[PDB]
Amino acid sequence: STGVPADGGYTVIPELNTEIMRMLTDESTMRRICTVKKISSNEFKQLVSAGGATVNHGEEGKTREQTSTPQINEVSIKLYPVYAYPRTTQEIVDFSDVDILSWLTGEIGDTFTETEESDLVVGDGDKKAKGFLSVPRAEKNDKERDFGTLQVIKPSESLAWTSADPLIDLKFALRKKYRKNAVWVVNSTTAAKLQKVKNANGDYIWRDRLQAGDPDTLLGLPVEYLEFMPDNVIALGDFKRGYYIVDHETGVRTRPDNLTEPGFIKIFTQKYLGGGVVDSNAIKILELPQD
Amino acid sequence: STGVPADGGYTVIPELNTEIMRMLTDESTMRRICTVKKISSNEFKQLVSAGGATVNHGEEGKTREQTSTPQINEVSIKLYPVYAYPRTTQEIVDFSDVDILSWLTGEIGDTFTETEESDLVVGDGDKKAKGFLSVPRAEKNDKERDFGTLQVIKPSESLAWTSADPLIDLKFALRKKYRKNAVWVVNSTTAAKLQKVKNANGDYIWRDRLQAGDPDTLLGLPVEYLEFMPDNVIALGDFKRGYYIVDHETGVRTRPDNLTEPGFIKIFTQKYLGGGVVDSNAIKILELPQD
Amino acid sequence: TVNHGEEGKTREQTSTPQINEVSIKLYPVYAYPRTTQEIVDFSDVDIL
Amino acid sequence: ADGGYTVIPELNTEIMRMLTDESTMRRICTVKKISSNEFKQLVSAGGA
Repeated sequence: STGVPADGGYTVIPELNTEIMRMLTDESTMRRICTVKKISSNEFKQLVSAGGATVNHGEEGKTREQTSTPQINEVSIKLYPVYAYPRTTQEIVDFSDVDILSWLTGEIGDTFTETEESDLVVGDGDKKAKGFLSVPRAEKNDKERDFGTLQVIKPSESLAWTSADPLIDLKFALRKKYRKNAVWVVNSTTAAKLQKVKNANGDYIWRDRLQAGDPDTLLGLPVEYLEFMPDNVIALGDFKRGYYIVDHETGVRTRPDNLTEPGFIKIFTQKYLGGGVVDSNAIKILELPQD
Repeated sequence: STGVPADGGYTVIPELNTEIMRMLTDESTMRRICTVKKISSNEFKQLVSAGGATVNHGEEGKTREQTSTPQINEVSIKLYPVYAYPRTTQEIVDFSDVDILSWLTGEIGDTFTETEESDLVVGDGDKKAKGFLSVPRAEKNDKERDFGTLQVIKPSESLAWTSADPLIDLKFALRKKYRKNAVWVVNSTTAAKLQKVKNANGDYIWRDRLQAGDPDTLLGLPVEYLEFMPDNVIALGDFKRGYYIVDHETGVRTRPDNLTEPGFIKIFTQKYLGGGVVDSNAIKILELPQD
Repeated sequence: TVNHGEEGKTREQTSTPQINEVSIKLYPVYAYPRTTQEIVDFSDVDIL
Repeated sequence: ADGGYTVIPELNTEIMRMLTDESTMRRICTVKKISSNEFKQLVSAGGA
């Protein structure tokens, strides 16, 4: 029996699945909702015209006066090296059936996706991608607010977690231009807190109004959750326009660096991540008081 | 008339439908929601990387420090013989129009599906598949909780059967990684109790919000019910990743064993069932107090 | 049923599943309307 | 933990069998291939 090792138990080898299960794998929602511009430079300058172009509605037989020429703004999204430098022993890389080189590159790529969802959201911008939350916020409309700052809605705790008013405010803070292809961005804990909001009567506001085949939505817009957001913080926008993820044209470049310290192979797999707010009017932030 | 046996009543034979109706037949929801890995071994080792890979967000002109190499975990899913050994009389197997060999193999296959839904859920693991419920549970988040243990949510009886808070907690305990292809797992009695939850006002929380063509869902995710769950226990996860059903490469192997005791044919039809939690972060358990 | 046998244990007898009989008997459901031959002949809408 | 489970031990399929002692007796002694249970060799016991 297999229970006794000596009685034919050593013969039975455990069939190790050669494909290691990468627990932390996820399709990068940042790279899907936001545009990806492969570039070859340290800094990427997208030109974002603020506006100001006007018409005077001229009459038949009136001198056509000068109209104001529209303005342009600079968004200087600088790329920075996001890297991981694990020093695997050459022993494992040789003594293996599950391919440690490919497995570790996959793990570090998943780590890159995680740190993209971290830097492109919360990332302060200190030699890394400046997340839209780290971008300074201003509670003003698109006409009054300065460019490069996001409209933030900050209601009181009363109507914050009791009613849909903050989220409706967040939805219609966006213009139709962005609401056509907008998407919600909520933390999982903040999402749970949102689904639990109950008015003075007691009924839920967001009454799980979905079908089986429906993707998770909120006020008629899809919700791509980002796990690295701070608690009780929400975002919403046309992140295709709203945010630029500037990857370098080389992308992930995994030199194994086997000669630096023999007996060890050190996968470097550095990538150049950049991120920035583009069309600051295309993303809206909603801060909610902590319960 | 047919009423009197002698007056042409013996001529009328009852047309026995040669296809026996197997009452207990059901498409195995376990084998569909969970992955099936046909294997040739006593033990199946899937490698489940816990994580821990990090990046330091290096600057331009800074020495690139060492990052922590990610970890791997072992899930030792051992296969065990699940069998049934019915001793049919050779008399019936010969004296029959409905094929008793095929009918009995179908009945024992349905029994195997039932005992899969039992072992892969509640099964303690004593020389059988260890169900995800029998796997030890811990009320902690994915970061703090030990691997190989499932996040269990245990609210008080007040908000358990009055509000959707436990189920929303269960939904967003999963990460987006799993919520993309997640599925609910509820007992039929527990499902009925869930559909009956009514807040302090009296209105139902889950207001049968479905269409005719919609599969039964809950918080925007499908619900594949398992009948062998304990009362007032719920599960939810990406069971493709969350649970591994390790069948042996031979599968069901039905030797009829006609020589062991003549006058009797003893279908053995043993299979090697194994089951285990894989990505303990991909399944979430919700315990609710008994009413 | 299954006994969930171990490695190195005698495989005990499991209970053979049962069968039930549902004797669905057919019976004559009929209607015997006596239409006049007059209408069946004198008609444009086909009475038959 | 960190890549040690990765290392499967390469177990050899063909098990080496203990080398037995060359079947000495049936080389030495005379071997008979009978179709019965008994072989009965009549021998001269002397006494003449």
